[PDB]
Amino acid sequence: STGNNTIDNGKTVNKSSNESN
Amino acid sequence: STGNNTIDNGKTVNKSSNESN
Repeated sequence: STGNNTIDNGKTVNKSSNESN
Repeated sequence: STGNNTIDNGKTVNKSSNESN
C-alpha cells in the first residue's frame, strides 16, 4: 500500500519423487 | 495486481539420475 495499493498472490506445487537401490 | 494486473505461471521438470560403485 502506498500513500495504487498493489496486491499479489502466488502458489507453487512441487512434488519430487525419488528412489535409490 | 496494481491499483495492469500481471499474472505468470511456471513449470520446471528436473530429473537427475546417478550411480556410483
